[PDB]
Amino acid sequence: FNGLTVLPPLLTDEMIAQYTSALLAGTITSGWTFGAGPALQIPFPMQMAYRFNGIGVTQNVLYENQKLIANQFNSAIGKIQDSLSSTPSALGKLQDVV
Amino acid sequence: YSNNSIAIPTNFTISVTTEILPVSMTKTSVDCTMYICGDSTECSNLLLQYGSFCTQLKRALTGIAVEQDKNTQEVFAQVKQIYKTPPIKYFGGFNFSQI
Amino acid sequence: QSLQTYVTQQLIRAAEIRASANLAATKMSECVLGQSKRVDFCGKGYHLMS
Amino acid sequence: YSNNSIAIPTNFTISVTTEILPVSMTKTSVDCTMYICGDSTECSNLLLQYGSFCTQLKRALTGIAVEQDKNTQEVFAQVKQIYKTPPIKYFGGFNFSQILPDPSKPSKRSPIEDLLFNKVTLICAQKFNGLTVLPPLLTDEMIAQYTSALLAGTITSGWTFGAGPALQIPFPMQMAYRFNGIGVTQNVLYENQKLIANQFNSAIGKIQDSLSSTPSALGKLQDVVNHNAQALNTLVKQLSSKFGAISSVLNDILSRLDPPEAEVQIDRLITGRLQSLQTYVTQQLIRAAEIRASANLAATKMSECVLGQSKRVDFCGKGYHLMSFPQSAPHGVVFLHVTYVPAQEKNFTTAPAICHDGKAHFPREGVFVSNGTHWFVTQRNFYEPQIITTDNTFVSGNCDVVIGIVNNTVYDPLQPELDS
Amino acid sequence: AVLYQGVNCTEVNVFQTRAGCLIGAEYVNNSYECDIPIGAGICASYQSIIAYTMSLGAENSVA
Ligand SMILES: *[C@@H]1O[C@H](CO)[C@@H](O[C@@H]2O[C@H](CO)[C@@H](O)[C@H](O)[C@H]2NC(C)=O)[C@H](O)[C@H]1NC(C)=O
Ligand SMILES: *[C@@H]1O[C@H](CO)[C@@H](O[C@@H]2O[C@H](CO)[C@@H](O)[C@H](O)[C@H]2NC(C)=O)[C@H](O)[C@H]1NC(C)=O
Ligand SMILES: *[C@@H]1O[C@H](CO)[C@@H](O[C@@H]2O[C@H](CO)[C@@H](O)[C@H](O)[C@H]2NC(C)=O)[C@H](O)[C@H]1NC(C)=O
Ligand SMILES: *[C@@H]1O[C@H](CO)[C@@H](O[C@@H]2O[C@H](CO)[C@@H](O)[C@H](O)[C@H]2NC(C)=O)[C@H](O)[C@H]1NC(C)=O
Ligand SMILES: *[C@@H]1O[C@H](CO)[C@@H](O[C@@H]2O[C@H](CO)[C@@H](O)[C@H](O)[C@H]2NC(C)=O)[C@H](O)[C@H]1NC(C)=O
Ligand SMILES: *[C@@H]1O[C@H](CO)[C@@H](O[C@@H]2O[C@H](CO)[C@@H](O)[C@H](O)[C@H]2NC(C)=O)[C@H](O)[C@H]1NC(C)=O
Ligand SMILES: *[C@@H]1O[C@H](CO)[C@@H](O[C@@H]2O[C@H](CO)[C@@H](O)[C@H](O)[C@H]2NC(C)=O)[C@H](O)[C@H]1NC(C)=O
Ligand SMILES: *[C@@H]1O[C@H](CO)[C@@H](O)[C@H](O)[C@H]1NC(C)=O
Ligand SMILES: *[C@@H]1O[C@H](CO)[C@@H](O)[C@H](O)[C@H]1NC(C)=O
Repeated sequence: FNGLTVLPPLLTDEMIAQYTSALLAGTITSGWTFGAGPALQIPFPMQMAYRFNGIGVTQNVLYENQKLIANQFNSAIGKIQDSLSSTPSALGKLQDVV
Repeated sequence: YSNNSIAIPTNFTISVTTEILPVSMTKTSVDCTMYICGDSTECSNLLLQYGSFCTQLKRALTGIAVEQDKNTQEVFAQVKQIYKTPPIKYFGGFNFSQI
Repeated sequence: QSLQTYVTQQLIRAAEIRASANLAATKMSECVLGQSKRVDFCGKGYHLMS
Repeated sequence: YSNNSIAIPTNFTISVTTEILPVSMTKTSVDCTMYICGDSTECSNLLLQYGSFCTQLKRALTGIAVEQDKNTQEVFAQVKQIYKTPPIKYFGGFNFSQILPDPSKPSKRSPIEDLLFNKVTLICAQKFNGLTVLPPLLTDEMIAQYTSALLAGTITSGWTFGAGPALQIPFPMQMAYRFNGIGVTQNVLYENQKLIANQFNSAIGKIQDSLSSTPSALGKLQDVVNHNAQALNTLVKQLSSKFGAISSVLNDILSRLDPPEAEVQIDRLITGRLQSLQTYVTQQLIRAAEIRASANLAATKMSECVLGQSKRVDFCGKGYHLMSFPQSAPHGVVFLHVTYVPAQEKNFTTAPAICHDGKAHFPREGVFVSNGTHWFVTQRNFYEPQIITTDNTFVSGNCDVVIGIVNNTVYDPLQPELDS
Repeated sequence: AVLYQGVNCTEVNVFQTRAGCLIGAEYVNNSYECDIPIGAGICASYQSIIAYTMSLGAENSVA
């Protein structure tokens, strides 16, 4: 009413989601290479072996326990959604901004 | 703690955690004359004597407004190629349906 | 005076949000686009990805 | 994307990029009494009633002024010993004339520094009303000397001078160390030295041309200068406002009216000018905080990218970081990041492990690739096929645990030795 | 010592610096660390009071 207006953002939510989807696809298919140059494909277990070597654990640890690691990752990904949904104070900062 | 003893892990756990970070606030703009005086002409004439306060306020608000878009662009726009996932969503047992 | 108070508060909050956005950009650059050796920067434990 | 396919680079490119960071703003000082009142003494007596506002404003401005010098000292003065490049400017083909100081110029500045100085660009009116600007503690020549010392130290001694005494090292060997830093073996550089040097020189020339041919490259420092000048201009212009009085000039009010009403008129003028001064001080404080944050970022970048090699992604340029060079600019610093970028990738077929005699072999530092009929071990960042032996592979377990194992033979280097 | 900021020395041990006019300090060709910053590369210290040009650091030529 009194001469105050809210201006729309330049980036709509759909294009931000598109950016996030592009980042997810890049990091899933090409590991860390796409951030430092052209994207080079790599099988996901091999990328997992690389990242295991990155922290000081040999590749055979990943290769001989692939199913267990996959199951643990899937269980954590399942748990995180319920953790976010069941707690109202998880999103405190953005709601505080609003 | 001991003299010649260590503890070596024997088994592992994969953990997934969240981290929420605000990026941009709401871009807002104001009209100095309309807010302060409305449609009254005498009030506007009196307000003209104060000088360039409204210009300063408009400049600051415009700076904030452009800074918000700059923040969003810096945070998200970091790749100039729009990659696409393959049609077959199999990655060696890892399941990415939730993301 | 009311308008000036509002503008100053907006400026301070904008500075805070800019600091947060810079931190978020650094996190995206380092934890997502690569593997980070910094402790507790990208989660508790030894970082794998994000 | 696939699940038995990999892409390996076969060539590289040395890329140099620029990053501009503001460091310090203009040091300014104000005179509360002279600005608000001027030569009049009655106005000073009336202003004395309002308390200690002028003291607060002066203290805040002094704090900002000293903070600017602190920022510059933090960013640049990081080495307490100034180094000099050797007279013979030969570094194994690398050719640094565009960043080293130029003795011909009286100012002793590098050509890129000269271009940056030239590309960045009423005073009496501001000065005459109680507003002054203070000269920086460090002149431009001293900043250039600091940058030259840092550059000579990083050229002659690598990263060793940043963590203790400076130890000399031939430049190709330093490049080999920095190549080992990113996971590429030394023989690559020792065999492509000429190509790498040519690429580096071409990149430096392109950097100079790109900086010269674009006017919007240095927007941040110009924005700082424009902000300071515009704020000062607005503060000066605020003196012409009536602020509800009968005249905007104090002398006419004093010489036209009686004291009982002259006091009211000067009261209106005093409160208006006090509000203007407070607004200016607050804006300066906020801008100083932002500039301090930028200066801290610049100091961190100088400490980590210049005085060493950084593993952080995109912190010191796009790609795998190799090294960096500092240059001074009006109210800021310019970093030239030299980085390594893979190119000319190629398809290959890969396997996680090799099964041989019921034993699983995994690579030590490379990856298994196949060109269609034979299997080799290569580095991840550069294609260099090698015969699979027991030197580059290690054994763990049997062939049935892992998924995707591939049959092949593993050469024994000692087999011809004991056989002969 | 007294420093008149932004004033030529002819409009007021007299020294003319880029910051202003300095009275009560003697200029010395020697260089030391900065003790009391004055500006434009000029610093003052007490040893009487002297004014000098600050030294960046010890010279070192790596072989
Ligand atoms: C390492 O931990 C995982 C779980 O964190 C263990 O996996 C469990 O093993 C038990 C016993 O076989 C099963 O009943 C569970 O179903 C398993 N859980 C999952 C998620 O697979 C694993 O056994 C541990 N390692 C060792 C050597 O015991
Ligand atoms: C990946 O995860 C999704 C969701 O966690 C799984 O989809 C579930 O499949 C079961 C059995 O078909 C259904 O009962 C659930 O309702 C599904 N969930 C959702 C959210 O739709 C999926 O099976 C998992 N695996 C793969 C390979 O996609
Ligand atoms: C790797 O790339 C470099 C340049 O990017 C190639 O060198 C070029 O070779 C062609 C043909 O021999 C010449 O015309 C160019 O002048 C060379 N460039 C430079 C900068 O000298 C090199 O041949 C490539 N290597 C491979 C194996 O493809
Ligand atoms: C290092 O780079 C400089 C600048 O690119 C080279 O200087 C050029 O040399 C040629 C031939 O002597 C002249 O025609 C150019 O005018 C020079 N450029 C400038 C800007 O003066 C230099 O040759 C390179 N190598 C060495 C060893 O100095
Ligand atoms: C895959 O690479 C291997 C290794 O270079 C190739 O084997 C050699 O091929 C060349 C020419 O094709 C012959 O002259 C050599 O005698 C081969 N060496 C051996 C030990 O056999 C192989 O030909 C390549 N395969 C393809 C399809 O290009
Ligand atoms: C890799 O080589 C092993 C050993 O030669 C193969 O294992 C044999 O496979 C045949 C046919 O399937 C069986 O009759 C034998 O009993 C297997 N022997 C053992 C010890 O398991 C294996 O099949 C080969 N894999 C591939 C993909 O060719
Ligand atoms: C390593 O040897 C070199 C000789 O090439 C030494 O460099 C000389 O050191 C002396 C002693 O300070 C100086 O007076 C000379 O000016 C240096 N020569 C040059 C060309 O600069 C160097 O000091 C030796 N380093 C060690 C640790 O002994
Ligand atoms: C073991 O501990 C004792 C005392 O707790 C100490 O004197 C001794 O030095 C330790 N062992 C070694 C090898 O130092
Ligand atoms: C590998 O990919 C093919 C097709 O993309 C698929 O049919 C096959 O099942 C995958 N490998 C495994 C072990 O699932």
